[PDB]
Amino acid sequence: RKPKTGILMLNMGGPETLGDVHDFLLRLFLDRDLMTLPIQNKLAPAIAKRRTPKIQEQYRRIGGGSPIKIWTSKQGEGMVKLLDELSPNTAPHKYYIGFRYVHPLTEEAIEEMERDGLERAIAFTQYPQYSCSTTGSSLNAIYRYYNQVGRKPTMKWSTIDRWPTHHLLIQCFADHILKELDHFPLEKRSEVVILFSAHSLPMSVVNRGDPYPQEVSATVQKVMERLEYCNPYRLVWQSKVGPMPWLGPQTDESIKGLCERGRKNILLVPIAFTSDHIETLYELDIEYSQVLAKECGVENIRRAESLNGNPLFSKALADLVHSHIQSNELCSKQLTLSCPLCVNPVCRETKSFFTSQQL
Amino acid sequence: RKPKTGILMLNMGGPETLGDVHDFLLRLFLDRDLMTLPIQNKLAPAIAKRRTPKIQEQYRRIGGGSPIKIWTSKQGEGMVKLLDELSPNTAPHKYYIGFRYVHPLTEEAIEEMERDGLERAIAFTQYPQYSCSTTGSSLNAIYRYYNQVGRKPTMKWSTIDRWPTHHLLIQCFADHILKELDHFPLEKRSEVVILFSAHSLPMSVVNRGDPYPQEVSATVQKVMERLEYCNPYRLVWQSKVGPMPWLGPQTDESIKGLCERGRKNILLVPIAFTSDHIETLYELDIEYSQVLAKECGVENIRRAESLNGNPLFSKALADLVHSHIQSNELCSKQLTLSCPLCVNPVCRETKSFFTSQQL
Ligand code: HEM
Ligand code: HEM
Ligand SMILES: C[C@H](CCC(=O)O)[C@H]1CC[C@H]2[C@@H]3[C@H](O)C[C@@H]4C[C@H](O)CC[C@]4(C)[C@H]3C[C@H](O)[C@]12C
Ligand SMILES: C[C@H](CCC(=O)O)[C@H]1CC[C@H]2[C@@H]3[C@H](O)C[C@@H]4C[C@H](O)CC[C@]4(C)[C@H]3C[C@H](O)[C@]12C
Ligand SMILES: C[C@H](CCC(=O)O)[C@H]1CC[C@H]2[C@@H]3[C@H](O)C[C@@H]4C[C@H](O)CC[C@]4(C)[C@H]3C[C@H](O)[C@]12C
Ligand SMILES: C[C@H](CCC(=O)O)[C@H]1CC[C@H]2[C@@H]3[C@H](O)C[C@@H]4C[C@H](O)CC[C@]4(C)[C@H]3C[C@H](O)[C@]12C
Ligand code: FES
Ligand code: FES
Repeated sequence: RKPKTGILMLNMGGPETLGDVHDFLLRLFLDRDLMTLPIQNKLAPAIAKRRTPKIQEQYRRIGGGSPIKIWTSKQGEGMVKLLDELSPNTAPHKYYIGFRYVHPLTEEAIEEMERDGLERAIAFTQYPQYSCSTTGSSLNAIYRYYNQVGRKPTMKWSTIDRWPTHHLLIQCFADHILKELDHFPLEKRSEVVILFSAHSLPMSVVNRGDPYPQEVSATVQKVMERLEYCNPYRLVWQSKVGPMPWLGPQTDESIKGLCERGRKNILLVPIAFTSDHIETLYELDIEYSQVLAKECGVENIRRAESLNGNPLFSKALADLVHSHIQSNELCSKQLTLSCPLCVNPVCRETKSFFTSQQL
Repeated sequence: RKPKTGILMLNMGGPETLGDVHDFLLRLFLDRDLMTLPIQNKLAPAIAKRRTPKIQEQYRRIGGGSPIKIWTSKQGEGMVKLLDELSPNTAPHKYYIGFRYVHPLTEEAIEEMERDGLERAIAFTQYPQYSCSTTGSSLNAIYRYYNQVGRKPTMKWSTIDRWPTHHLLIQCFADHILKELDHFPLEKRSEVVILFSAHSLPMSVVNRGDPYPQEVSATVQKVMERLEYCNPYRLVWQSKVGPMPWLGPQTDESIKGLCERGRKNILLVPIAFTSDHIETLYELDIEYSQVLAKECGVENIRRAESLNGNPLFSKALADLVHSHIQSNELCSKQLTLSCPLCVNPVCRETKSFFTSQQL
């Protein structure tokens, strides 16, 4: 009987096939909510065509592309089935995928949401921890959309802008870690170092007051608390790109460092991006890993699987949307506060957009 | 009857009067566990001699010195009181103050503990969040003492090396925040920005894998959690000393940035050091205060009071020692893992010292 409440699942998206790498990078380097460059409209196209090969090669190393679209759709379907039974008064619920750099683009999703004449629209970020470069950018695109077209929303908007410590999210992480620990030799289970690895941020972003580092750190603590501190751990940062300073310890140097110090069993945990993505140097480069073994004698380096399709995850997503609906919140209290050194005038416009929504 | 169980309260200490500033700084710049300098025994004395004036001036700005000794004794007394009732089997309990850079020095306390013929010693750090530069140095001192004294412990040791999320520590923080929120105008109370301010670390220490940032971030989340996210917040880092890069955002830069962006009511929270200490630029310099208020219109900048003498705090300390005793742990799981890029050979020796303890 026609969709009443829409759930816009926000994420950066990812190249479906190596053939999509170029336009993925193009939009990424063009995103001013993510980064600002001189003559950006001219430089973005250049940087894209340039790194495309290097990035296609990395995706080939992981299967030939990103499975984010499929995974997100599967979780989206599962979330809906639960919501339709959990919240009959807001049903039927329908999910929309809003990727930032690839189709379905955020704008394309909003446009479709408007045409379906939904009553309520929920901007639901798929990043548990908040960064102005990920969730912030996705939220800004929504504000940018209506402002671009030059007209007001025909729907009631609200947002779930962060959920770093949602109990079911923490349970899923704990479950996957225990599962992977089972794959290490029984005699070494106790010695396994749990290395939580999240994507790093440039120090310039960290220093302007980005919320991300603190929230990822919160997720980590909740997870270890659930696991009753069964193993030692560290929160490290990966995939750092460029010569500029990024928040460390770097994941690669940390793995090597740990091996040089006798820790031969390591469990990497994707603590800040719920879908499979590009792995680290010691996981992909046979040369680097072999040397590490010859010199330090590394025994086991495993990675916990992504929350990809765990049914308990869809339940996590449905639980979040449900609670949100019951609370009547328009956004978290944290969104009402911009970075201390924020220099993007769109940010607060986006904030007002959500806090000023009807209902 | 004689002291059965001894509780060694570890901290860096602080100059009791302006006259004690020099040797405080001398012992600090000489600390290898906190700082590694070339020909350190040569440069330390010089640095101390040169910084004394500036540091004496800072302490004068806050009353003439540090109240850490008095406060730690009072808390220690209260802790012992509660312990003799809570843990009859390990009673009588006696607390010893072990400061790193001032009397009573860590070594003096150990030496006295030995003479008291205790049946069990507990190295209890007063820093709830672990850093190799704070708790690590104090623990390494215990190992360095027995090692340099060329003798073995006559007591069975164990350590409470961290407690970033202890439920009563969190309750004390929330109580002090609510209490301070009451000092702002009722109409503006919901507009107050809670700025958790912790002492920063050099980026070189952060990148080596220091545990501190993630643990401080955990304390913050637990506190806001208890406060049910009543106000927006940010975790910033203060007193970064020197020209080298330290973890930001800086407290001074954030306060200014915030004011320039409309946030006129700010509540500073001493989230990582439980005793009064040097305040920030906008709390001391009258000139910066004026400039800021003139071109930003700051309305209220308040600092929550240090957990200094809150009885619930003494209760927190006793609750910790009690659980620690019943758990029979020798140290936390986290202490068994060194920084992935640790280059201090003593660290690993200190670890073995505690994990190898009898019982
Ligand atoms: C302002 C901070 C950030 C900047 C400047 C940034 C930049 C970039 C760039 C340039 C790429 C393209 C890859 C390349 O060309 O080498 C990329 C990819 C990516 N970024 Fe970020 N990023 C930031 C923060 C984040 C955060 C917080 C996350 C976490 C969820 C993240 C997740 C990703 C993912 C998942 C990819 C796809 C690559 C992969 O699978 O590893 N990024 N980022
Ligand atoms: C490894 C990194 C650190 C370095 C290099 C460092 C260095 C210093 C120095 C040189 C001083 C003397 C004052 C000055 O010359 O400016 C000082 C004082 C002090 N430090 Fe640190 N420190 C570090 C980490 C920390 C941490 C993590 C804490 C947190 C508990 C801390 C708490 C203090 C306190 C409470 C004082 C007394 C002065 C004040 O109130 O600011 N320091 N530190
Ligand atoms: C000058 C600008 C930084 C401006 C600023 O910080 O205020 C920096 C950041 C991005 C840099 C560009 C990107 O790194 C992409 C290219 C990298 C090449 O090695 C040089 C040209 C190249 C096009 C760089 C030119 C210049 O160093 C840029 C444009
Ligand atoms: C890694 C990439 C260059 C890739 C390449 O040359 O092949 C460079 C070029 C543009 C750079 C970004 C832009 O200079 C804009 C930002 C500048 C800040 O000082 C750091 C973050 C910041 C977001 C930079 C991160 C990183 O250094 C980037 C993304
Ligand atoms: C060279 C050494 C760093 C060595 C290293 O990183 O391997 C650095 C760190 C501490 C520095 C010293 C400290 O900053 C104290 C002094 C600061 C003055 O501005 C220069 C001399 C001065 C004495 C510095 C000399 C030199 O730059 C030092 C000694
Ligand atoms: C803060 C102080 C300068 C104070 C002043 O000029 O008033 C400077 C001079 C010596 C510096 C220290 C020395 O350079 C030795 C270390 C160098 C590392 O890169 C950072 C930590 C490190 C321990 C430095 C901390 C801080 O930058 C110090 C202590
Ligand atoms: S960059 Fe964080 S609020 Fe604008
Ligand atoms: S410096 Fe952290 S364990 Fe040695």
